[PDB]
Formats: sequence, C-alpha cells, structure tokens
Amino acid sequence: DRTVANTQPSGPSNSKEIPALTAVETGHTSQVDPSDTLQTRHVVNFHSRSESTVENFMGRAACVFMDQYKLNSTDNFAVWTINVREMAQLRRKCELFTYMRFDIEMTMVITSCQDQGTQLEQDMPVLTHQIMYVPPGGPIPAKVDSYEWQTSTNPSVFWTEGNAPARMSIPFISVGNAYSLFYDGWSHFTQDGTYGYTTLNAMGKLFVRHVNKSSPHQITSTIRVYFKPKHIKAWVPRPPRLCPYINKGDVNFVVTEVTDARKSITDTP
Amino acid sequence: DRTVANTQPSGPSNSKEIPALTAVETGHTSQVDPSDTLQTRHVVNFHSRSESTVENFMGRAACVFMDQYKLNSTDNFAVWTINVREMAQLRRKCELFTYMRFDIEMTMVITSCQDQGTQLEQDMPVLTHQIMYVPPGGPIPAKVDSYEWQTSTNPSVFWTEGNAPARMSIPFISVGNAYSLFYDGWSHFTQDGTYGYTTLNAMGKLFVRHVNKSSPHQITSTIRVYFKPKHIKAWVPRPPRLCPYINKGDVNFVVTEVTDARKSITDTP
Amino acid sequence: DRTVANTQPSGPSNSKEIPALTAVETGHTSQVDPSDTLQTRHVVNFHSRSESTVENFMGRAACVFMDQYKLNSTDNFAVWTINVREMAQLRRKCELFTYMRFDIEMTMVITSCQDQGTQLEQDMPVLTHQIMYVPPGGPIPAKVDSYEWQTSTNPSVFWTEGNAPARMSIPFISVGNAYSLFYDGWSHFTQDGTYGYTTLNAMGKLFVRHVNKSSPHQITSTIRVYFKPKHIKAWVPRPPRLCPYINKGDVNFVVTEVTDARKSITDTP
Amino acid sequence: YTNINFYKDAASSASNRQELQQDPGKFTDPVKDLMVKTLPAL
Amino acid sequence: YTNINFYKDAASSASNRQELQQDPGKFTDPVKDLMVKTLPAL
Amino acid sequence: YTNINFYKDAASSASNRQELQQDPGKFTDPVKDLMVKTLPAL
Amino acid sequence: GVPVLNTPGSTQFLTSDDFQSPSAMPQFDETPEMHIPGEVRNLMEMAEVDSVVPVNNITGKTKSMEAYQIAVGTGNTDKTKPIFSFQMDPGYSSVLKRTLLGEMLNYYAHWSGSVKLTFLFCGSAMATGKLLISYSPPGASVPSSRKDAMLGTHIIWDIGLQSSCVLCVPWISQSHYRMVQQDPYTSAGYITCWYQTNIVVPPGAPTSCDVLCFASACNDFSVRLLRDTPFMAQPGKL
Amino acid sequence: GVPVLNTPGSTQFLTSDDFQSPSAMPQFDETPEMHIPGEVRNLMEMAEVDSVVPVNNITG
Amino acid sequence: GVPVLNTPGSTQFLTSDDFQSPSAMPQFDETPEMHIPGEVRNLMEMAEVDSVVPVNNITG
Amino acid sequence: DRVRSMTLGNSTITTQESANVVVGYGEWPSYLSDKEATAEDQPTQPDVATCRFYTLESVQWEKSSPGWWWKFPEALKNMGLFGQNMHYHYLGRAGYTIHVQCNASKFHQGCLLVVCVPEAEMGCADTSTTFPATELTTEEEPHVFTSDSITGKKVQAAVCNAGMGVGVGNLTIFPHQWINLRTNNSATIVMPYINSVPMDNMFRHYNFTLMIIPFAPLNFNEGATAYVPVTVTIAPMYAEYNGLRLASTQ
Ligand SMILES: CCCCCCCCCCCCCCCC(=O)O
Ligand SMILES: CCCCCCCCCCCCCCCC(=O)O
Ligand SMILES: CCCCCCCCCCCCCCCC(=O)O
Repeated sequence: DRTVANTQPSGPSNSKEIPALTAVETGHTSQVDPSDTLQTRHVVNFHSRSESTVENFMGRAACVFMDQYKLNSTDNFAVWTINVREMAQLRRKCELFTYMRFDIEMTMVITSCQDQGTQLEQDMPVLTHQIMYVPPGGPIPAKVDSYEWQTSTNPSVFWTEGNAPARMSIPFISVGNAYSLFYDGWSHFTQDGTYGYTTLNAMGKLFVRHVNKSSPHQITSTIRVYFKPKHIKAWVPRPPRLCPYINKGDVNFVVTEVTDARKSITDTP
Repeated sequence: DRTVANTQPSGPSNSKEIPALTAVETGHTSQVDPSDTLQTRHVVNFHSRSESTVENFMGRAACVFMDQYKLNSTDNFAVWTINVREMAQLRRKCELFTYMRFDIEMTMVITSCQDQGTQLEQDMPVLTHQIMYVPPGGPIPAKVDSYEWQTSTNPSVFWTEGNAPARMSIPFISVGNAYSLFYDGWSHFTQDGTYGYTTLNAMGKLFVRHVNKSSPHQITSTIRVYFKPKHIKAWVPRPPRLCPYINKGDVNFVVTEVTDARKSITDTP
Repeated sequence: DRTVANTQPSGPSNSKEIPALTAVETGHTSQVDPSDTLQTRHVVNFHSRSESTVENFMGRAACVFMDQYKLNSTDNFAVWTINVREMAQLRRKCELFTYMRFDIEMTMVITSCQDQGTQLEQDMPVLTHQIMYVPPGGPIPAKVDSYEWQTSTNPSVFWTEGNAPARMSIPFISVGNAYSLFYDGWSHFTQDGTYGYTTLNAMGKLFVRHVNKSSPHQITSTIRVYFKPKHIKAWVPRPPRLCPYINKGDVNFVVTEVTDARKSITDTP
Repeated sequence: YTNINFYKDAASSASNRQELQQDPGKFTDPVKDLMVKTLPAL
Repeated sequence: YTNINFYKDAASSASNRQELQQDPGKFTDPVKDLMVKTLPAL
Repeated sequence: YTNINFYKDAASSASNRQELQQDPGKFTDPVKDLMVKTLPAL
Repeated sequence: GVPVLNTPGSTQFLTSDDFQSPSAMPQFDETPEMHIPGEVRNLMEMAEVDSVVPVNNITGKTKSMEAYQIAVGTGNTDKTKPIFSFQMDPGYSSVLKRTLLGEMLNYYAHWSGSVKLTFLFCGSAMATGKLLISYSPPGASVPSSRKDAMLGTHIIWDIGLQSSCVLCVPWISQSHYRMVQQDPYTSAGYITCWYQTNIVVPPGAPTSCDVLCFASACNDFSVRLLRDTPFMAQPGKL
Repeated sequence: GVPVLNTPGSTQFLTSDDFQSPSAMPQFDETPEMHIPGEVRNLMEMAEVDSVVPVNNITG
Repeated sequence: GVPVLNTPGSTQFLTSDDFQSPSAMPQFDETPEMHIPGEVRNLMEMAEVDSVVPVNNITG
Repeated sequence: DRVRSMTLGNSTITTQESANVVVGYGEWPSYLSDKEATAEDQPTQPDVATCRFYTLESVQWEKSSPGWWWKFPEALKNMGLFGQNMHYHYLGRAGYTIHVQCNASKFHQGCLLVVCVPEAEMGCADTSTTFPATELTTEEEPHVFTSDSITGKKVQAAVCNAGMGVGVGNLTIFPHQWINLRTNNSATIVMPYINSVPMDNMFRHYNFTLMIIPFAPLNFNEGATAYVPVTVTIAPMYAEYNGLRLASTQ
C-alpha cells in the first residue's frame, strides 16, 4: 500500500523549456505537474489509493433477483434465469468493462408473511425451503411434487427459517476465457437470429419451493439474492452509460442530454 | 500500571524554607505535599489510577437514538441523522474535550409488540429487519419498496429476531484531523448562515425497515442504538456544563445557580 | 492432594509414659492416636480431604433473590438491594466465618407465563429483558420509561428468551480488606443509630424490566438469581447458628433446645 | 487445556478446586509452652 | 489468523483487498515514439 | 489469548484498557520560568 | 466438525465488555495524525488544577459574583466568632460539591488521597494581618472557639508579599477508601478560620477586603468505582 | 468459517461447573490484602477442636 | 466439548465483510487464463484520461 | 524577577512589576512542517511587517463593571499589514502573545482574571432563535457582560454562566493569570495555534476569546484617582498565509 507522489520545491525560471505547451492530436495525455508551472513548497503526501481498486470497488453485495412463491398451480415455485442484467444498480457498475473474470459469493434472504383473509386462526410449525440450481440442459421441474426435485447430482440448499442466511461460493464457469458483457454479433452464421449478449449467456436456471406440503391458510414468501464478486480481473474500460435502461435483453435507449442546462456561458451560481 | 507516590518521613524543622507560601497570580498550581507542612510517617501506597483513564472512562455503551416503525405511509421506516447531541447522558461526557478521535462500536436492540385492537387472532412467522447507512450525498429512500433498498454499495445488516444483538465497528471517518465538538464560526464566508457545530457535522443518515411485506394485524417495533468509543484520544479539556440542555442543535441555556443555598457562612450540617 | 496419615504397628507396653492422661484446663486439644492406647497393625490410608476445603465447600450455586414483574404502575419493574441475608440456605453457610474475601459469579433464570383471564387469544413475538446494576449513590429509576435506563456508564445485560441463562463475574468491591458479616457496633459515633451489620453493607441496587412496550393481554415474569463464590479466603471460624432466623436485618432469635430429648441417661435405641 | 485463560481480567477465571493446604495447629495447639504427649501435662 | 484456509477449494477464500498495483501508462501514453515534457511535442 | 487478532482491519480490535501514562505538568506548571517550592515565588 | 459446548452467558449484550467485531468499512484509509497541543490522558490531571470555591453560598448570592468573596473586616466587634465553617467532605458538601474536583468526583463512588486549599488576599497593599485556619478530624463536635481549633491541624498565615498560603489535609481515615455519598461510617472533618490578630490599615485606605479560596487534589488522589453523575437529568425529548 | 458440531449438554446451567465468564467490571483495582489472624483453609480443622457433648439429654 | 461463548453480532449479514464460505462445486477445473490487452487495476487510471467538457451547456 | 522586557518587530514592551509569563500548554508557537502540511503552494511569510505589537482601545474599570470580552483574530483586522494580508489570503496561520496592563496605587484594591478560552461558543438569550453576527464581534469596542438575566436576540451575558453554560469559577482550567493591584499590574499570556485543521479561514472562524472578569470589586476612598484604564496589547507571531486571490470586502 504505497502513497501518492510528493510535491517538489520550485522557483522562478526563465528558459526555453515549455512543459505547458503540447499537442493533443497525438492522442497522449499531458503529464504536467503543478510544480512545473508554479512555485510550490515541499509536502509529503501519505494519501493512498486503496479503495479505488477494482476488487474493493466490486466487493459489496447487490440485489439481483426478487420473486414470490405461495403455499396453500404454478405459483408454488419460482423460476429464474441467472443473469446480471435485471437490476440497474449492479448493471451500471459491471458495464464499465468489456471482459471480466470473477467468482461470486451468493447469499439469499427469505421472509414469509400470512395473507389477509376473513379467517386467520391457524397454528403452523417452522417452515423450510429448498433451492436447486439446474445445470444447462438439465430437466426442469413442472410441478412442486415432480421427480426432478430429488437432487441426485444437482446442488441444493435447505434453510430452516430463523437461522442465519445461507451462503455459497461459485467458481469461474464460463466456456470462454472471460465473461463477455458486450457481444457485437449474431447467433447464426448467416447473420440472423438474436443480436446482443443473450447468445453468449448460457447460465442455468434456479428453482425455489416450499418443503412443507400444505397449510390451513395461504402463506406467501419472498426470496432476495445478493451477489459479491471476488478474485476479480477486468479488461477494456468503457464509458459509463448515460441513458436509463429500457429492457433487460438489449441495450436499446432513448435520446438524452449530456449535461444539465445553464443560463449562459458566463453564469456562475 | 504504576502506583501513586509514597509518603516520606518528616520531622520538626525551623528554617528559612517556605514551601507553604506561594503566589497564585503566576498561574501555577502549588505542588505542596502533606509531608512539607506536617510530621508524617512512611507508608507505601499501592493505589493505582487505572479507571481514571480516558479510554476506560469512555469505554461503556450509551443510548444515542430511539424510534418506532410499524408494519400493517411514511410510518413504516425511520430516518436518523447520525449525531451525538440527542441524549444528555452521553452529551455531557463528550463535551469535556474540544477535539477527540475515536472509533465507535455500534450495536442495536430491536423489540416488537402487537398493538391493542378489537381483533387479535393472528399467526405470524419470525420477523426480519434491515438497517442501511446512506453515505453523505447518497440517494435517500422515499418508500418501503423503493429502489434504494438494494444496497449495491452501501452497507447493510439483516438481523432475524431471537438471535444475539448485531454489532459493527466504524473507523475514523472525519474529513479533518479530529472531531470538533465545539465550533465558533459561521458556515458562510460573509459571516452568515448557521452558527454552531452543525456546519462541521456531515455524517450520513440511517434507515430501518421491515423485510416482511404485510401482517394481518398491525405490529410495531422499536430500535435502540448504543455507541462505545474505543482507541480514543482527547485534547483541550473543558469545564463541565452546569445548565441543563434545551435544544440539540445549539448550546442555548438558561441562567442557573452555581451551588445549593446554605443558611449562613458558618453553618455546618 | 496428599493423603491422611497412616497407622503404625504397636505392641504391649508397660512404662511411665502416659499419653492418655492430660489436662483440659490448658485449652489444648489432645493429639492422642489410636496406636498410642491399643495394639494396631499397619495400614496405608489413601483417603484425601479434597472436598472439605473452603473453596470446594462454597463452590456451588445458591438462590439469593426472587421477585415478579408484569407486562400489560410500579409493578412493571423490580428493585433489589444486594444482600446475602435473605435466603436461609446460603446465610447459614456464610455465617461460619467472621471475615471473607470472594468473587461472585452471578447467573439469572427468567421465565414468563400468561395470566388466567376470560379472553386469552393473543399472538406475541419473543420477549427481551434488561438488568441494570446501579452503583451506590447513582440515580434510581422511578418509571419503566424513565431516563435512567440508558446505561451510559452503568452495566447492563440484555437476554432474549430461549437462549442460555446469562452469567457475569464481579470482583472484590468492598471498601475494607474483607467482608465483615458480623459487626458489633453502632453507625453513629454517639452510640446511636442502627446496630448490626446493615451499616457496613453499602452494596448497590438492581433493576429488572421488560424491553417490550405492551402486550394485548397481561403477562408476568419471574427472575431468580444464583451466586457462586470463587477465589475465596476465610478467617475466624464461628459456631453454627442453632435457632431459625426471624428477620433479615438483625440476628434476633428465640430460645431453642440444644439437642433432642431422650428417655433416660442409659437409653440406647 | 485447563491452564489457558481467554480473558484478561483475573476475576474471569475458574475456581481453584485442586488446592490442599492445612494448618490445624492454630486452634488445636494455641498454648505458648510446648506440651509433650508422653510427658505429663502438668 | 487472516492467512489460514479452512477449505480445500480456491474459490472458498476471502477477497484480495490489500493489493495495490497500477499502470496508467497503457492509456495515458499509448504513443509509439517517446515524448519529453520539456521538449516540444512536434 | 488476549493478543491474537482474528480480523485484518485495525478498527476491529479490542480497546486499550491497560495503558497508564500521565503528564500533569502541562496544566499545573505552564510557567516559562522554573519555580522552586522551597524558594520564594517572587 | 470440532465438538463445542455452549456455556451459560452466551447471546447476551453487556455494556462493559471488550470483544472483536467485524468492520463495516473494510480497508478504509484514515487521515494522517497531527500534533494538537494539550492532550489529556487521565482524568485526575483536571482534578489537580485549582478552581475557585463558592464559600459564601448564602441565599441571594448563588446567582452572582459574591458567592466567591469571603469578606473580612477591621473592628473590635465579633472578634471571637468564626469567619467561615464548612464540611471537609468533597462529595456532597455544597461549598465544594460543584468545583472541578467535585464534578469529577461525582462520576465515581469511591475516593482517596489528600486535598490542598490555598487562600488569596484581595486587599490593599498597605493592609496587614494574621489568620488561623484549622482542620478538625472527625469524632467530635464542630469547634466553637479558637482554643478548640488550635488543638488540630492548623497553620498561621501572615499576610504579605507572597499573598497566599496553602493548607493540606493529611488523609486521616480508618479505611483505605471513603464513599462519595454521605454515609455515617466514613466521614471527614470540618474546616474553620479564626482571627489570630485584627487587620490594621493606615488612614485613607479601604476598611474591608476580600479573600478567595482555591481547592485542588494532591498527587496521591485516586478513585476506583465508576458511576453516573447525579447533576444531569432529561425530562423530555430535546 | 471453522466447522463445529454441537454436542449434547449445551445451553444448560449446572450448579457444580467451572467455566470462564466475562467480567462485568473491567480493569478494577482491588484493595491491598492484609494479614488477618486465624485463616481456616479446610473444614476438618474445625471438626478436630473439642466441644462439650450434651449427654444428659433427658426431658426438662 | 470445547467451551465457547457467542458474542454480539452473530447470525447477521453485512454487505461489506470477507468470510470464507463452502464451495457449491467441489474440485472444478477452470479454463486456462489468456493474456487480454488492456487490463485495468485501479479506477483512478480512467480518471487520468482526458475527456471533452460540455462548457456551452446553454439551453438548446 | 519582577522586571521583564519583550521585543518584537519595531515595538518593545517594558514592565517593572509582573509574574513569569505563561506559555499555553507548554508549547512555543512555531512554523508548520512539511509532513504535517496539506497545501501545495509556496507560503508567504512576512516577519517584521505582520508580527508586531498592536495596542487596542482601552476601557475604564468602574466599581460596577461586570467584565468584557474580545473575539480574535477578527478584532486584529484593518490594523497594519496583518489585516491587509487577511483580505487577500484565503488561509492563514498565526500565534499570539497577549499583554494586559492595569495600574493602581497602594491604596486601591481589586482583582482581575485574564483567561483565553479556545473555541468558546456563545448561546442566545432567546433559546428559540439566533442572534446576528454583530453581537459576537464589533472589532472596535469591547462587549460588556451583565449582572442579571437579559432577553432578546443577544448572547446571555450573565457573569454567572459567562455565556457558555458553565461555571464562572471553573474557567481556570484554561491558561490564565491574575492581576492583583497589591502585587502586580501586568499579565502576559503566550498562546500557540490550536485548531483541528492545519489552516483555516480567519474571517469566518473565531479561534479564541479573551475574557476579563473582576472577581474582586474595585474600591477606594475619597481623594484617589477614580479613572483606572485597562489596555490590551496583542502581537501576532509566526504568521503564515497560503492562497492568493482578489481582496474580500468585509
Ligand atoms: C442454490 C445452491 C446452488 C447454487 C449454484 C450457484 C448458482 C449458479 C450461478 C452461476 C453463475 C454465476 C456468475 C454468472 C454471472 C454472469 O452471468 O455474468
Ligand atoms: C448498519 C450497518 C452500517 C452502519 C455504518 C456505521 C454507522 C455510521 C456512523 C458513522 C459515524 C460514527 C461517529 C460519529 C460521531 C460524531 O458524529 O461525532
Ligand atoms: C446485571 C449486570 C450487572 C451486574 C453487576 C454485578 C452485581 C453486583 C453485586 C456486587 C456485590 C457482590 C458481592 C456482595 C456480597 C455481600 O454483600 O457480602
């Protein structure tokens, strides 16, 4: 954890050196320091760029999915395709780089609440929930009591309510050498199909359900999933997205404004 | 942990030394010991000033905030500006020094109770709570289901009822080199604005809410926050505040009495 | 952990030695052994006086206080002056010595039960309790919502029901060099005031309350406190108390009998 | 184990339950002059 | 502590939050020919 | 125990409750010129 | 799967405990420290500093500047009566309860050590006189004459160029510590002043002068038990 | 995340146990010890002392 | 049966914490790394790059 | 030891009856070091022009005078080149030496307390509103305390609380000296720079306040001089300034 560069003393100067003058058509950013154009003293800077790192910047949980399932047809379980383009808060942060490698540390929060009805007298034991990740190409359950729920090979987590939230770690599971957030191509070789990053996204599905069979009165539950990237590497920085997002699947946008309007060119508030 | 100074034997003396006589206009406090003016024996003192240290004095939790939020408009969540001038018990202790550096160890206690109504028949699962600290300048939620609640970057704590109280540690997060409890200045450079310590206090806000969506009948909860300073350093000791506090924002006071009235100058109770 | 003394072989003897004869007016207890007056064999004794030590004798919890507080005026909290003269079981054991130094290890057991009423339909969350020890001279709360409950400096313990009983350790907190169980003196220097050990007992008070504000129907709770002395030292052994206790404050008693009546002097049952 | 302290304070320690020291001479024999069992007391 | 791994898998490890390495020359100075600040650019 | 840190951060540490350092000379004796107790003040 | 057994006292919050806790902000960089003059480290340093004592706490003077003024006079009347008298007990005596030493003493329940009191004569430079100040150990009634006050710890002050004299109470107590609150078992004595000689002034000088007192602790003062101050109360939300 | 397994007998209060517990008062300084004559250490020392026996326990 | 005492702050989820967690996929083999040009490591490198400033932000 | 002589710049102060000078907290003022610096520029450091004694207006100590207070460093503006540099400079650092003079004959009695309170905050008489900035600082005359409770949009100038909500007799914790007419006639206090930040704007921040409160009332007989003046002289030391721009009209 090194510190930033210190300032060096300067004095009056009259010579043929021109640090200030430069050319911006070359594509190079000037390296002029404040000491080069002014008379400065000597100060020791101990400030460190420790929280500006990519690992620390990405090192914080963010919500990625939210859905509701009920206990009393298809409303008893929830299905989610694992994608990171559903919440704007994390989508904007992860669209500043073209390619990225990272390992997620997923966690879930599950809450339940009784539904408002005319008759509410009931006594129920504790509730249990099951979460199953179906690998790509695997069978997908069609019912709460379907045969796919017995996870002979697929992973599963059982969490009784009242305990600490569950947590799991997933490694790099991409076919390629990195995660391509932006893909400028078509799925088919005849330049047809679906244009966008959806083609490269082949992540599997997630299933949540209630282990308990039935309740005298309806009960509803909500699950929230949070992701934290770790051991992260980034490439090809990209400019931030100006326009608000419209659809998860594509990058379609509407015309917006670069900056907020001011009264005049020489208007200081 | 050293002990206090021992007493040295003394005897009768008649000489030109005058330890008792001194001048108080110089601004110096006399260093006379009991042996200097009386005949004393030799005693070994093992008493230690171990609990008079600033770190031990400040090392004890104190209540700083209390509010209520309900589960059934704006009553579903609570908003608090982080300040230490709301409880008299801790305010008096922390106003004995002008500048201080410390690291807090915050903890919270959350309790819930059903409200008295005509109909009270209900069965509810365990409850969960979320606490979010919004950094200064960050967006502030306006609804229970607002989009700010997904903490992509802000910290958050989830605590299911029935477990141990949550605890967190916060480092020195002041722009300056210390916390200025008393500030004798104005916010603006034209000697206008707000006079007091409110200008330098730029700490962020805190938000608490219920994770569960709804309940058949209304339920209310109360949160209490306790602070413990550690790794503390103090400067410029100040006299204790005599008059009781009136308002949190300023130091306005009413005229009071220095000491309790006695019957006469030579009245011994 | 050494063993008791072994027995040494003896034989017939006729001489001027008189181990049996002694004088009891001197105040000395005879040290005669069974081998001195009889013919005995040689036996090796491995018995050890390991549980007769003062530390092991005092090393067991005993009940010291019991009270009830309710949740629905002054019945919502309990006040106890810390004394060890309220339960006969521990009072008799601790009155066998005049002075004692020890460190207590207090623990509490809290139970709650609903009160019998015409209407009993209610659903309540878990309950929480707070215990506060007020140092001598400190302010005493007068209400459940009084300002003294925020323990800026006083210790406090919060225990949610369903978990393990709370436990704390307290060091030697006596002004003198030991705890004087029996004090033969008067409080005032004019031989007036209160005669007994109450003058030297200056221990602080204890406060227990319910953290939850209210319940639809009344609920009552009971707290029991147990003390275990450790690192104990004792002085001046005293004879056991024959007569049953009458009042906690003093040692007043009624005339009793030394032993149970027998039919005659030569009556063997 | 049994000799490791996880708390800095001295009162936060286990009881000393393996100590055996005795001195009955304080009460049984408080006389100033020594008395021999074989020899007559007076 | 802080350097002990209780799990065999490498993904089951804490994040690397104490690494500081920088290389701004990739973007600030992409020119093939070296440019001196004191000397004229062209 | 009592000297082992299980957390990398420095703020995630116990309070320093066994430090005793004093300097009353700052306030009791702020005079520039030295004053002797035996000798007269003025 | 290490086998562990929970012990009583778990899942509780005690105010006076030191335990490690996870940090909310990881790898935060604090601002560099700077040397700020006047760093206090112990709370007994503030107690040692001298403070003015409101001796004249009679009615009508507790909200003015006359509480700190001990009036002295030059006359033949009432020369056998005490100038002032008060209780030595620092914890609860109204005279010295609210001083700097007293304020720090009210955050604690036990105290020990010695206390020193100095007196400044605020009068004309031409005035001269003598005074007698005595400390009577507890165990007897308050002295009512100078003959009773001359049998204890006393010092004779000659007013002059020095203009100040120091009286020290040499910690006469049966036990090692006393109690800040009023208890009959542990109590201090009484402080009294008397006229050794009358005050003489030349013609053309003010007749009456004033005396001020300062109280501070010695180097052997200590406090052990920790409590809350009784001088602060909050009736409602601020 | 050290894996631990709870054993039967947890979360119970037994009177005759020796376990470390957190201290309510941290860094408290006790009064210095003093030599008080007559220190008992074992309860068999009191038993050895001679006592008068009420042999004539007849009525009255 | 090692005796342990729970501390306040247990059974909570904090966003900004680093703790080890069990892996869902044991002994998974990742694809070999490849050198991709343009690796950013700190977010101040992007700040140093020059960008055009919309000075004339007047209406229209 | 009574005599003392102080020379700074082109001004000199001589005293024949005084006590040893009191250095604030035992640290002599000095210049900022490189390691503790935060600014990036060459500070201007005038030595003789902006570091010299400046004699303020004098006041009369009457028998019923309750006291006076001054709020530096704004009171030192518009005097010499010290105030002029303040207008043109955003940041500054300085240290001060305060000398208070009050003389009387041997037939006069009275006592004065001179104390410098750092970061002293004054509360309003009306707790529900605030006072204008004119009440705290006027820069020409001393503001006077009062012996009774007052009302309005003004500071509570009661001598009992001194306007800070604390006991008047407990102000001795801060560096202080006493002026007893029988013994001494001059008090000198040296104060170092005390602030949380290394440098701060002088106009909007009041570093310290000088308060003089008569504990012993002035008394004298007929025929003695009834006009006793009190004069305060302050000299900046180690003045340093960073940041140059157009002058601020205030
Ligand atoms: C519920 C237990 C089993 C859970 C299995 C782990 C969840 C599968 C997610 C794997 C993909 C994670 C990273 C993908 C991000 C992306 O698509 O860019
Ligand atoms: C709830 C989890 C996140 C909590 C984040 C920590 C709370 C923020 C408080 C920071 C300021 C603490 C010290 C400020 C005291 C002061 O203002 O003098
Ligand atoms: C509830 C948390 C705080 C509890 C503080 C400890 C309780 C105070 C008891 C101290 C006295 C113990 C020993 C006294 C026995 C005696 O009086 O002889």
